Amino acid sequence: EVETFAFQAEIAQLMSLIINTFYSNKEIFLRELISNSSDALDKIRYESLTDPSKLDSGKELHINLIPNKQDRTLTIVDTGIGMTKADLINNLGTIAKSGTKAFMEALQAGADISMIGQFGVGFYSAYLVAEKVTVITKHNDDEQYAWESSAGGSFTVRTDTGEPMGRGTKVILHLKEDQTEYLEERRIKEIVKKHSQFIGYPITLFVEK
Ligand SMILES: NC(=S)Nc1ccc(F)c(Cl)c1
Repeated sequence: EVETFAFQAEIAQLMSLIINTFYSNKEIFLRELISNSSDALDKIRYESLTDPSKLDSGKELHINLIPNKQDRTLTIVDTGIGMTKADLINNLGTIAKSGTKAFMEALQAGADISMIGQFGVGFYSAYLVAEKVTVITKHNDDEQYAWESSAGGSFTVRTDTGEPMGRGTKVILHLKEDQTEYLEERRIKEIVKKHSQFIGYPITLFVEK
């Protein structure tokens, strides 16, 4: 049972700008997604200080990057706090409503796309390299959910029937045909070292077989 929702007007406007604007420095998408994973890990880590049972769904706090050349997908897995259904449908879109508006004003005052993280809406930079984004997420207080969008102004949410993750968020980037360089091992390593060297959680790059 799949529910279809319309993006908020400002968010849909940002996604169209991110997809249609000529901008060559696309690698920053990884910095933003990794930074988002780091925030989610900070959150579950801080909650576990006063409530250790919040880690019963998984003690390890890490970030995995999983390129897949046959499916042309790049997956970023974190064991962070995860997202509830209300987050996927309401709360995150409400918070991003104002950050998108501010980011758009700045883009006309001289700012460029690489500053998107300063407005809390870095997640949508995924559409620099992806034609479709799938998010599998599990929060301690909710069921496992699957969020998906190919832009166009709508997204879908459904309960995920696949493999249980215990706790965290899986971001699956279905890459555009011309962005397969982000599936190469030495390219991902160069980007992580350049932009995410100081992330305070272990980042593991799965090599393919
Ligand atoms: N940084 C932001 S606004 N992230 C975000 C918003 C809505 C979503 F459904 C997902 Cl998966 C992520």
